[PDB]
Order: sequence, then structure tokens, then C-alpha cells
Amino acid sequence: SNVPHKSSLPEGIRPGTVLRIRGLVPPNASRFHVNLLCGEEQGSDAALHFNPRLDTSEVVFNSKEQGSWGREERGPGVPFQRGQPFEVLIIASDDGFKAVVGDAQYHHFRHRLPLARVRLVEVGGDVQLDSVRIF
Repeated sequence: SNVPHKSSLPEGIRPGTVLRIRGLVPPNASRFHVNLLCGEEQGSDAALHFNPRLDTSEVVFNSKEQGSWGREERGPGVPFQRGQPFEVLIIASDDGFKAVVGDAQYHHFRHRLPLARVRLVEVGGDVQLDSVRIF
């Protein structure tokens, strides 16, 4: 069973915040996601949707605003593998979110929504989480 992991952020997140996600991509994984969302409602606007796609060998970044998706950005290749553990940082600055995978800077996603609207982090899909922490 895939069960979403939710972290409420009722005072939001400010520049200089680190979301640290550790887990395993299980053997039959298709894709999983890390979403920074504006509210608890299903289909909430998203400042960031980070979506490793093992099935298509891509990592997609997008936002959702006023109920519509933005233009996808892609990182280089896919630094995740079925059957292997990973660590991702998502780091908030004034300018955007930096994604770090393993020991490497991976992608910068410029803010599209104001960072102050973020209220929730949801991690789900085909992933077995070790831990999620927000600093």
C-alpha cells in the first residue's frame, strides 16, 4: 500500500528552510512525488511538484496555480534507481528551491508561486519512506 506522508506547516516556510527526505525506491516503482502545497484540500495549488519518474527515466518539476499546471522543467537524467535508497534535500531560498540528490546539486526551480503560500508537504507514490524532516 502507498500511503501519503503529510507534514503540516502552519507557520509556513521561510528562506533558509531545508526539507530532508530519505527513503527507498522499491523494486517495482513507477514514480513518486514531493509536493509543497498551499492547503490540505485535494488538488491544492502547489508551489513545487517534484516527480521522479522511474518508468520514463525523467525527473519533472512543476507548479500548479489557480488549478492549472505550469510548464514542466526537467532535471538531467534520473539520479534514482529501483532497489536503491536515496536522500533528497529541497532547500528554500528567496529565489527558488534547490534540489540536492545524494551529494550533488541537482536542479534549481525558480519560485512561481510566492513561497509564503506553502502550508503542507506531501510525499507519496511508489516510495518507502525512511524519514521526512523540515528544518
